[PDB]
Order: sequence, then C-alpha cells, then structure tokens
Amino acid sequence: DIVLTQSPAIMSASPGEKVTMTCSASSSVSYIHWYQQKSGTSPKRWIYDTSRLAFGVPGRFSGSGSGTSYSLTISSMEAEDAATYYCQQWSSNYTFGGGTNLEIKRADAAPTVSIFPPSSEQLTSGGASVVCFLNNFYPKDINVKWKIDGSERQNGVLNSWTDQDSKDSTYSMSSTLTLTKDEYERHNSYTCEATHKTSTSPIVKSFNRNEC
Amino acid sequence: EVKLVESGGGSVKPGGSLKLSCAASGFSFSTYGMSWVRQTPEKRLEWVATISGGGGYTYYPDSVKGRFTISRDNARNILYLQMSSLRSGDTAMYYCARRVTTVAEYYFDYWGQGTTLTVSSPKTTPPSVYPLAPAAASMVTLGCLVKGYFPEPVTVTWNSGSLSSGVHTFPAVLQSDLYTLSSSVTVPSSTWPSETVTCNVAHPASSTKVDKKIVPR
Repeated sequence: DIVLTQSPAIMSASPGEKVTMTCSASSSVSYIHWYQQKSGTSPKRWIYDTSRLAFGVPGRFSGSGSGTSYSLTISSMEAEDAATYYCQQWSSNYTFGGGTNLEIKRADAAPTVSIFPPSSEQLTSGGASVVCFLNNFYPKDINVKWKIDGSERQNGVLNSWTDQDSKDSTYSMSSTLTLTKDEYERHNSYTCEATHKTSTSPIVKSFNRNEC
Repeated sequence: EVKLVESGGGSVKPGGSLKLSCAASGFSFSTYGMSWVRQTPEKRLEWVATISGGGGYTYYPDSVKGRFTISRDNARNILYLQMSSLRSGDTAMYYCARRVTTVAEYYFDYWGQGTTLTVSSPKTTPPSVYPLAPAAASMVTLGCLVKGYFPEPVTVTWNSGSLSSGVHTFPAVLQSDLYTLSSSVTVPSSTWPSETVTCNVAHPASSTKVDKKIVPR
C-alpha cells in the first residue's frame, strides 16, 4: 500500500528541448529509481538512487527530488530517447510507477486513407468485415466515423494503433467494422471518414455495395 | 556479458500449476539477490518475488504470497518460480532481474527477455485470413485481416520478407475471446498487380501457416 503516480502519461517533445516527467508518491520516500523501456525489449537501468546515472545513459539526463515529489529531467531532447520511463521506490512495498510515454514530435501529417470491401472469402462464411486504413499521420489523436447509407455507426468497430514509426515518426491506424452477411447486404454506401487537426473537412473514402 | 534467459510458460487453464526458470551467465550468481517482475499487456510493472544470495531469506508481495515460491540453485546459476493455483490475474510477461545494492537501497540492473504466461480456459484456435484488395493512383495499399485466433502471437510476412520497409502491423485487439489484428503494406503501382503480392500468416501455437495471394477485384 504505497502508490506512485507518474505525472505526464504521454508526452511529445521535439529534438533540442527540455523534458521533465514527474513521479509523485502517496507518502514520503527516501529514494526513487528510473528504468527505460523501448518497444519489444525489457526495462533497462537508467537512474538509480536519485541522481546517480547508470554507466550507459547520456549525460543530458538528470534526476532530483526529495520526500514525495521526485523528477527526471532531460537537458536537451534527442530522438534516440523516446521510451517509457518508470520510477520505482524501495522503502516499503516495491512499487512501480505507471510510466511516462515519451514521443518524438514532428510536423503534422494528415493520413492516407484506404477502404476495403469485405473479401469474397469471408462472405461465403456468414460474415462481412469492412476495413479502413489511415496511414502515416501525426499527431496521433484522431476521430474516425463510419457512415453507412448516410447514417452512422459505432457497434462493432475495432480500432488499432501502431507505435510511432522509426523513420518518418508517424502513426498508423486500422478500423474494422464487423457486420453480418445479412447486415452487410442490407445497405449500399459504406463510408469511413477521418477528422484531424490537419485538414478542416474530413477525408472521405467510399464505395458502394451494389457495384462490384 | 551478463545474460538472463528465462524458460517455461505459455497457456495454462486456471487452477493449473507451472514453474518458470531463468539461467545466469557472466556474473557470480551466489553473490547477488535475484527477483521476478511481471508486466501486464497494458505495460504494468509488478514485483512478485526475491531470493537472497544464499538460501537465507525469501520475500513476497501480497498478490501471490501463498501461490508462488522462488528458488535458486547456485550450482547452476538458475532461478526458479513455481506458481500454483494460477488465476486469471496472473497473465503477464515475467522477467528475472538481478538486484544490486546501492547507498541505502537496492536496484534491478539487468532484466532478461521475459517469458509469457497466458492463464485462460479457451481452446487454441488457428486464424482465418482474408485478403484486403480494393473494389486509381500511383501507389497501392493492400492488407490482410487476420481474425479469430486465440493464443495471441501471430506473424504476418509479406512476399517472404521482401516488402518489410513498407509494412504497418496493427496490434491484435481482443474481442469474443478471440484476437483480431490487421496488417497493411504499401507498394508502387508498377509492382501490383503485375507481380504477386502474398501475405503469409503463421500461428506457432497451432503450427498453422496460411497464405493469401491478394488478387484485384
């Protein structure tokens, strides 16, 4: 019974800027330590005790805090740093923080939208999935609405999100609407549309069923 | 180099028992305390056990105390985590970590690669693969919807590795206690459909690999 809540859960920095994420405790604590975790690999040692850096970590990292509120600071941001940073205490119960997702920030990108009618193979099985790919955009926060025959739906939409690209530093999203065969053939014009802080009006992509 | 390499795990029905092991290399095992730490799919870090350098002392959190036992054998440089009466909350990837002494505390220096432990009662199901071809420009985005599979690690390889540099893979989202993922690829119009694009789905938990030539409607 000793919680750590780490303050900015997701954070986006551009290269060359300062970065301060915080770890705040439910009660007073002697020291706190930090680990780093990139996609697909375990946590690595980063900062131990409070201000002591591990052999590998660059010198532009820094640690501080006393009592209830400690904090890891990055002097100048470089793209090699993006990973989730956990804190951990060692005084009572060995508790980890929730982490701080560190993101690279780039110029905004609007997605490259692609819609796909269900396969001739799935339909013969009793089902029909309509799928929409919004590809290479930034930032990440998007809204997507599927409109069928001009009305709209939210039942059975599955939405998945990549991790930030290691080259262009974008994100990709899939959107799958899982109907029935009979539900699918009940309508004509399936449309997915993407709203975003880039374009003012949505990016629409459409097809009609009674066509094939 | 310091190595920590852990073995065992997979899919167990709730109530089963299991044992995880971890093997040590390139450091004197007996002189260090060794712990396990678990991470939830939602990237949640929870400490689960600790043994001393000798036998000496063991310590446990109050989420597994009673079900887990942590053991070393310093003849072989290997940890052991026996887990009895597994429940649904025990699903996680489990790492072994070295614990080193600091000024007044301790700290986890090296962590292994983890094994994964899925506690659940459903069958292992192979995946249904459906092609995603369009029903008009100079670059084509194709896809493969990979749907209805249980044990979660799947693999999608496109033209047998060739098109990696233009592939987006989308994490499997769960619903209906089956997993559903998607994968997209991008291709210059000069490449398709003049040449075959085929995505390839392999599902090691069932030893099933399916192929799908994306052909154009």
